[PDB]
Amino acid sequence: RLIPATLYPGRVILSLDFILFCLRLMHIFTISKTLGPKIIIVKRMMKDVFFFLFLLAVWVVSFGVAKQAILIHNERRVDWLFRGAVYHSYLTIFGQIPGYIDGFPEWLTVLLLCLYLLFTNILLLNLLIAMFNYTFQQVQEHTDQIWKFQRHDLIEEYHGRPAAPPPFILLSHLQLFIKRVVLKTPAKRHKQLKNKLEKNEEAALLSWEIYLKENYLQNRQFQQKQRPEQKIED
Amino acid sequence: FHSKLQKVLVEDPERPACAPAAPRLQMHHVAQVLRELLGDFTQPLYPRPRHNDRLRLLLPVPHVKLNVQGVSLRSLYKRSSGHVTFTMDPIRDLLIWAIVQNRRELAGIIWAQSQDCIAAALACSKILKELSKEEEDTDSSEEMLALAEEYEHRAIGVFTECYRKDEERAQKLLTRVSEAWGKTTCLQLALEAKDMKFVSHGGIQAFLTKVWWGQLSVDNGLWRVTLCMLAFPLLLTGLISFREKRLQDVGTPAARARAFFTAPVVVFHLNILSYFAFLCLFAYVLMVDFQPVPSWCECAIYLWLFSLVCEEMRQLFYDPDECGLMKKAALYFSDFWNKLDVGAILLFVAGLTCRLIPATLYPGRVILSLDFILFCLRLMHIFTISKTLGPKIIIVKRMMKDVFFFLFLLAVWVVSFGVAKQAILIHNERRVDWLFRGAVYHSYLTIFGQIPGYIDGFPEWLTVLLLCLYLLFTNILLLNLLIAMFNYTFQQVQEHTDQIWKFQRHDLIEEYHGRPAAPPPFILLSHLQLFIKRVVLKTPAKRHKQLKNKLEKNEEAALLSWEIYLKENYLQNRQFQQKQRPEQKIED
Amino acid sequence: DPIRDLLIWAIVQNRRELAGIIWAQSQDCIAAALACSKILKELSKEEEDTDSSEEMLALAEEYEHRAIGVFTECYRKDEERAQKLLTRV
Repeated sequence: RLIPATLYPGRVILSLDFILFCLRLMHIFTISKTLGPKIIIVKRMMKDVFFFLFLLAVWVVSFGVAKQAILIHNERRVDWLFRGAVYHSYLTIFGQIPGYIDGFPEWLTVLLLCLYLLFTNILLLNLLIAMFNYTFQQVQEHTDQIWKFQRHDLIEEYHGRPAAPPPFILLSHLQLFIKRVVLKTPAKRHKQLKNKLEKNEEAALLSWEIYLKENYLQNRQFQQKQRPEQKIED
Repeated sequence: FHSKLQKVLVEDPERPACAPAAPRLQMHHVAQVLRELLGDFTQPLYPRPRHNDRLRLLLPVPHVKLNVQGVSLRSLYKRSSGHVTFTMDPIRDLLIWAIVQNRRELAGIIWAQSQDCIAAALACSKILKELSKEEEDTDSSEEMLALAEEYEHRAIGVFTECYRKDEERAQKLLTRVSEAWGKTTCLQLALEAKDMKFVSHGGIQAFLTKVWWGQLSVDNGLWRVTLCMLAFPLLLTGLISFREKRLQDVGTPAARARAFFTAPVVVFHLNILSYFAFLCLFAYVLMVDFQPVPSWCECAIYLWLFSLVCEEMRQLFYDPDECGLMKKAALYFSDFWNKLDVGAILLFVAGLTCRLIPATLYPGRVILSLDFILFCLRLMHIFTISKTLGPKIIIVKRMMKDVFFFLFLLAVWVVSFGVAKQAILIHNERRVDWLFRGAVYHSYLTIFGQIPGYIDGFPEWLTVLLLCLYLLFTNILLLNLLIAMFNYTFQQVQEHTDQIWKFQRHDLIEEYHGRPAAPPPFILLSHLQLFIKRVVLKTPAKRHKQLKNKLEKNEEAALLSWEIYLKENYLQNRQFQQKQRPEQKIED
Repeated sequence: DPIRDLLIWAIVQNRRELAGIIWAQSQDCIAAALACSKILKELSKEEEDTDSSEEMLALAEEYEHRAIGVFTECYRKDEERAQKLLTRV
């Protein structure tokens, strides 16, 4: 953008930069039980996303070239010859098919279009259904509780954050900026757990969970004594 | 197998092959039936040669003065040979004797004194499969196979303990010298012993991830090495660390480059990406160079396949038998994948003849275009390399024929509506071989989005009804129930398809451990390297670019004591955990 | 602390039974269970190469299991007191 001769690059680069902030948002928006663990799931696909890219997209090529091979097409110009050979191929997968243009070589055109879409819409989609259901059911007893683990990070961050909105968060920025010039030490406040406990009130507790500890271990060895295989070997 | 001792008695009977009288069995008779029981390997296992020819000993053939089979090296000839005893192994020969009489308990006991305790466990299980393969017909073949499984299970356990302690010593123990059962150091035994259990267990594919990733490193993935192909000056920086660089042995650019060259990972991508560019060349010779004359680019498509069929010749003649031409060729023909590669060659020839005839340039325009699609399926056969990729192509091994079944299921069911759609509406678009277009071509295109709704449209309610009626049978039954036919098939054979891919992954590893470091552009230099070597050395015994591990007797002794200690240690622990099964504590 | 220092001494010599016994006299009984399990992972993380790293990690799991149980009983009785017990000085 600083170079006026490259305004179109400045038109496109920031547009692509828009898409990085929303994925960062899903990193931040991993907050809800219906949302969080299922983004812990996509932690398993971010690299698997790329694997299925060069799986499905490279397999797109084996038909994108073959579709225009037999039919006589003549739509071409500099860098739009690519359009009439490749762009009009993937658009046919999801609905935009120039049937009045792509149409003796008709039976083979029907055969190949029937042949190839069975390999995508059945194998690479419907068997991908199988590659997804079991992966959901296998690591769910991890992805739920490990999200219970990583949910804390946002909780400390907002337990390590002032109450000023980003419009006004510069005021909180300058609040410590004017505080470091009069207090040159990072020991002003620990906006954190910082729980103070007295010795005596902790004593009335400590006796209690030691009572609870030997109580619970008595019950724990009791339930261990309830395992019938000791009553087999006794 | 006793009946097989009778057959081998008559395989070389008294008169024709063992000219003296011979209705009584011998020990080289057992050796020559172990010849067929296991593979084409080095099988000492006995003093087979004429020093101890155990094939003709009933008529008074004289002493060593003949040495054609005369056996008097140890003592005098008294219809015997003397103390020419085991010479290799007392106890695991007893192990063969226990299992050939269907004595399972005795074999289990005498395994505890066997010297091998790993390769014996694989080899015996293979022989057990051979016994079930040949003839049992009930009541023992199932339990031969199952007891072969539990010997393989003891092989699992002995590896489990020996890999735990001194894993580097264990991985070099997987490589023995051609001494005990000759070659097949408990790895090539696992090939014909069908061990998708043993090879898919802990450190096996880890060491196989050491021969793959041959010497350099194992940690780095495919993200920063793909930058190492193109950025030639980059390897000198601290981006990736060699094992040479692990000890800072990188002081020579030639060493840093050639050790990189000889790595099977690098030989892989050099053969893959250069061939991948060859597909781009084959597309370019038809996109722009679709000309009836040999241009500067048209001539480049000639001998690339000639540069690769010599590698296929190297596969044909690397270490086969010296007699078999349609004997090892049956191994190639045993797989339909190889016939698919043959079809890839023959379609090129079919389009070559059509191109050679100028009147059939359009056939030459279409046949090679269809031949393009065979190379990419062959690529997926080769590109079965990754854990997210490999086992799921082992899955499509279940669909390649199921692909065809769902072809003539879905496509023939396409017909029951393609004809019915044009039956009622009045259509008039027709000409020679385009009448088919307006009746059939404009039918399947309507399934996936291209619908001439302004053309296909009193007969409107019926048109809505039939289009609603039929698509429920495809998009629901034949797609959504096919979802059910896929999920369970994924979940049922996954405990096979993963480990059997752990099995078949080795084939690429031997092929790139049986490949030079020259790229296919320069692989003709390596072709001529052996072409000029066969005119000065007329023998296939120059190099065995393979495992070929040499082991000294004494250093192997300091090992052998150790895994026998580990064997009785582990079997003590194994019977200990068996003693931990509470049902004995029920019946005690 | 007398006893949970003995707890460190029991686990640094790969004495699992003794550590389990002396846990019953430990003053901490919650943070000791977490901290010791972490040290056990440290021992498996650094070097064991067989026969103990798996069982160091697994026995770290059962100390974490005792941490599960002691929380289970202490959260049941006086859950507000328990939640302030999760904050020590």
